[PDB]
Amino acid sequence: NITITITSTKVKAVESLCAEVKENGKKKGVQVKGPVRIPTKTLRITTRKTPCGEGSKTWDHYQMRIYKRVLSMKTTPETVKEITSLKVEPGVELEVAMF
Amino acid sequence: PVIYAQVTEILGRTGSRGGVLQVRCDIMGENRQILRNVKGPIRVGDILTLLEAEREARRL
Amino acid sequence: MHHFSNIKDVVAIDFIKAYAEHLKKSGKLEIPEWVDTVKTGMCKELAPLNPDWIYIRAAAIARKVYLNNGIGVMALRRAYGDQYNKHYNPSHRTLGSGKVNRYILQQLEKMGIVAKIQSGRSLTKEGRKDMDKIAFQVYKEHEAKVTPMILMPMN
Amino acid sequence: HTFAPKLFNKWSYDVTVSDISLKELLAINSKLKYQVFLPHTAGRYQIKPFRKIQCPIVERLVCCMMQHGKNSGKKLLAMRVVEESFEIIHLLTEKNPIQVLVDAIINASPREDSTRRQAVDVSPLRRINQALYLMTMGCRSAAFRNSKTLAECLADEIVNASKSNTASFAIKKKEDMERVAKSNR
Amino acid sequence: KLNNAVLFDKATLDKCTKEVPSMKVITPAVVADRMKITCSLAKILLKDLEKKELIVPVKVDNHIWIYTRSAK
Amino acid sequence: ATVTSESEFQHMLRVCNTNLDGRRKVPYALTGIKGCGRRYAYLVCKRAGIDVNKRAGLMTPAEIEKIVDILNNPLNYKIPVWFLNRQKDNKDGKDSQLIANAVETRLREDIEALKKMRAHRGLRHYWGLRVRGQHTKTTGRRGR
Amino acid sequence: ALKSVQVFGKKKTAIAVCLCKEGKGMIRVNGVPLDLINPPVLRIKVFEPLFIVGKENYAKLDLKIRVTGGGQVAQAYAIRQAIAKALIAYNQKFVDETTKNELKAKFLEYDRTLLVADPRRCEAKKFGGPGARAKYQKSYR
RNA sequence: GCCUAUAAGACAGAAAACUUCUUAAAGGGACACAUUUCAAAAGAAAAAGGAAGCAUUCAGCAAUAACAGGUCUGUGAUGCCCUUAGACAUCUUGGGCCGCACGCGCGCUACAAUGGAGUUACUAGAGAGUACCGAGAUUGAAAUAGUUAAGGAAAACUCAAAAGAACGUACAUGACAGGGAUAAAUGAUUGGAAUUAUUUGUUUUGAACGAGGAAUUCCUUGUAAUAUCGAGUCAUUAACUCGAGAUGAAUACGUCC
Repeated sequence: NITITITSTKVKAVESLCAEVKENGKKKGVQVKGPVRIPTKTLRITTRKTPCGEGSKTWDHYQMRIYKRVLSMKTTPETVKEITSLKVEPGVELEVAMF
Repeated sequence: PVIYAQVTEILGRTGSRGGVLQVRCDIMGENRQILRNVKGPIRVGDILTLLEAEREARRL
Repeated sequence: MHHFSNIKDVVAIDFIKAYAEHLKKSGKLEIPEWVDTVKTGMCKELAPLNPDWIYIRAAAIARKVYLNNGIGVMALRRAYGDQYNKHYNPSHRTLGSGKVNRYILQQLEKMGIVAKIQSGRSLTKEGRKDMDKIAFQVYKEHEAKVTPMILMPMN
Repeated sequence: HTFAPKLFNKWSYDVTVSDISLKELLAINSKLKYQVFLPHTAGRYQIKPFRKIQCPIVERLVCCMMQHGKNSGKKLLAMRVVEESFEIIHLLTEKNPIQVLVDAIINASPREDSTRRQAVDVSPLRRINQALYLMTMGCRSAAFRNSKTLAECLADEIVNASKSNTASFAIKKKEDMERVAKSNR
Repeated sequence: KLNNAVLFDKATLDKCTKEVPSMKVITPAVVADRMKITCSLAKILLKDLEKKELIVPVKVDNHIWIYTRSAK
Repeated sequence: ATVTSESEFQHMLRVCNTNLDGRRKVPYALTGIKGCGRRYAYLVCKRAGIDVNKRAGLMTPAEIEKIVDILNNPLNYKIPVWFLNRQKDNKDGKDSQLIANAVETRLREDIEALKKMRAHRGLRHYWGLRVRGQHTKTTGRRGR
Repeated sequence: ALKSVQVFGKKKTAIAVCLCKEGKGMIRVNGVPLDLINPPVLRIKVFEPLFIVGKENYAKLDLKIRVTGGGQVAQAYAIRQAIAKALIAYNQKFVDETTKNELKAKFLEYDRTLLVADPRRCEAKKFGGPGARAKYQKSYR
């Protein structure tokens, strides 16, 4: 039993990678478990806009978003994802965790 | 002791604060129209309760 | 309709009163010497007014072990906790006094009611037997006293 | 087959209204939605003009019984207080408590007010709002720092304002405003 | 200012027994007012009258007590 | 709902050179003593066995005396040490026994002893300022 | 066997997932009977779906409701939606339409929110004020 | 496997399909289209249908021109001037930034019975966490907190609601048990260091405060109001701010005073 999890700041990126692994899993792989979508993490920071204390007290809202997807394979420990890189796009991390 | 005046239609409002409407009302017992100032809210179908009918409230 | 399967089918405060006096007649619960000299937690300002406050608390703690599989002492401390409003600051939640909860939990182990789960405490087969036996008695009196809302007369 | 909801399993809605000027603005028995077991509904009666007239009248009395700082949002408190007071009202006058409240609203609502001063009429919806405003205000003041309970102070307020009694706070206020407006023609 | 009763006397109790059941609406608040006794006492007296069956309860709870006259 | 005996209800009870309201219950009238508060009153009633719901004006002389001895002999009446007011006493002895009109004199004498010792806390008591280290710029503005 | 349907009702945050099944008329909420709802003043409000059309419409039906959100009064309205919807969905799947339409018509003519959720939700707090709309006091001098 | 029922189930510990709830992607879904009326037109007001009909609501971005509005004490962004070995550089110890006759602003808690106190069952969302960070469980005990100590780089473990509700012949209108300032004698935490109390427990002390003058602030619907939870700061310290949910008013649908 093998488990794959991909995390990135871009939602459109992981959907492409999730599809690619599923498409790639026809050969050198038996089945392609659907991408389990772990709830999104949001990293909020609220900060004052002014370098000083003058003026109206106006704040600005920033937020990072983390998208987490979980894939499970069967395959073989030796074969795994083989290349497992596919010149992976920047900011999108893939890690493979078997048992 | 009182008489009722069903609202016919609403002219508009009164002194610039606009808390009082001018409503034209007719009395069912004598089919006679009258113009009265009312403290809102009001709607077209409402029927008032008047203790006096000789006051033609016009605000000049 | 109504049917009895466990203690969730009877009123909790009515069951706790029933389980309180049964422990009293049984007499297997030992009274600590500091019973009158303590309050149930930091937040409170007066000691419990009920003379048998130990026995009522023991029934409530027994019920919590019935419903929840494994409960630590701290989970009981927060369950029996009040709001700390002793000053001008707005009140915030606080824990109960862990000693009285740990002591009564330890006492319930002596009478063979609770057990030692590797991550808390549980009930025993005989402890479950007594708990539901009293609960069924509460169910019968409840039904014979009030009428169900489902069978409440149409009005 | 014939659902006839009541009040808290004790009071019915077969009320009649003397004042025809308030017949259409009072939610009592004209529609099935107005007959409710509880005066607790989460309906949105303040999203359009003249929508609060669709709220049950007993509920409106509860919502005004929720005033001042430390009573905000305690509808369960005001529900219990009104429910207890309705039993007392039935005991005192031996009528339908809903029927008495209908008579209280009619008799404790001014029919004439003054405004810059000039005497102006009071619209039917204002009369209902002011009736529940004056009755609740008097009960709150009477029960403050008093041994009597709110249900006791609400019950005698309604029954006094019901027929004509001038001991009620609402009747005192109503006769005060109309006398001022009468001199302000 | 009122210092109503605290504890009972022969003079107040005799009138308490004779006229409290004869009213229409009975709650610890009013009987405290009319009979000039503390509301804690009104709870004791009303309980005894209930046991002696001269007043019938219409609503008794942890929030308010309402009794009334009984003729049956 | 029983007619109380008129000779039993004392409107005041003179306990430890102070009188207590007889209308209040036993613990809440026992709070009238300057040395005893609410929690101490409840424990004292339980130790000496007086019913907590009885009115203090109906306390018999036998019970009244039984209240007194525990008040000024609390250590031998199984009262915890932490429950006491004046622990680790100076001027010899380690018993609190401050449940009397002696609570202020003990307070007063130390301040005078502290004033003699000329410490910062004692000096602030002399000047009549806030003693426990608080802001005096805006609050404590009793006009003078 | 055991013809069953699944419905759900929603309030501000409360979610009442029900499982309408053939049975003897028992309704359970989180394992406890409907007659032992913790805020007792709201019990006849939760029971009002039963009386709107007659308890016989639920006599052969057993329910198992799970409520896992919101406060306490909100959960009362979620259960009201779950019970009313459960009858409507069940009569659509295993009974003809004219019964379902009659039942839903009876629900609608009394209260619309019995079958449709209330969309009101809490507004986000905004800076400069202690709430959604209110703002901190302004001092001039 | 255990337990009670008249007869269904409950709990523990397995283990397999399942997708209404949950999670989250892609699409779909309202554009006022359509009816009635009002103004040939742009359009307006009901009502019905709908999850949604004020541009659907709340926010983000938000033009031209300007102030010599604040910051050179955020910057190794920076011009000119000042000091530059007895320094206005830098380091060390102690203190102050908390100092109180008073005046003003932002707030927290109250003046109680729509309540305080004693017990019982409760019910969210969004947060945050390790080479010592968040800390389960067991124990020591009156409490703070102490000695041992799992799992967790986390939908996996920690992390948990209280306002309100329910129980009693409790309190009964009295600065009373409302109020908890001010002082006292003592127990511990963090810290190299706690006196000018860091924070906090215990017992005692029981002050103004009885709804507030002239004036003045914020707010139109899950909004105000009420009480609480999380996060920022954080060795230790929230009555502050930024967020989140809990219960859910009244009053307009107006007019330029």
